[PDB]
Amino acid sequence: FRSTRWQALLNFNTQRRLLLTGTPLQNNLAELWSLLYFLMPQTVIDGKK
DNA sequence: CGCCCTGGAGAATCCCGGTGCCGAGGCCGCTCAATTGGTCGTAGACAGCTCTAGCACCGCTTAAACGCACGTACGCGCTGTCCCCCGCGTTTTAACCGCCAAGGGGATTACTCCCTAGTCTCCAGGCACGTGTCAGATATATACATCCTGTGCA
Repeated sequence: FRSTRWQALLNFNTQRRLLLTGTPLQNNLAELWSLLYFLMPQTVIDGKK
């Protein structure tokens, strides 16, 4: 989430997003919630609830 | 046989939109030195008076400025040479980010004493000034010292 290319790709003009990945990690919910953030920005910052 | 003038080509530039991005300025919260007045004592302008070097000048007395004539030699124009850095393509490194997060010491702000010096005061003495005296530079007697002249001679 703290990387620069994170916010670099967020402001582009698109009506849809498609993520192609092999597999994410099981634990470390921060990166899972991060991919969920970059999917669409409807998610709050609370992953610990 | 080889050079100015023309034409084709190429690319570097100018200028006009076109959309994302961020700090200039506005707005507010706040807050502290400017403002107003009074007090107080103090140097600056106004004469006052004085005194002293600048001013304008006159006339010897050399001394640089100048006009010119000659001249010769280096600044300059021209020419041949050659070599060194620019233009460009290919190689090689510096720096940014991603990972993966922690502290660290030094200027800042606030508080806190404490003691060196401003201010006032009086006592003393020391260097700017007047005068004594020798050093150096100056102008003049002087005892010979070198031509000139009577002058006597062989």
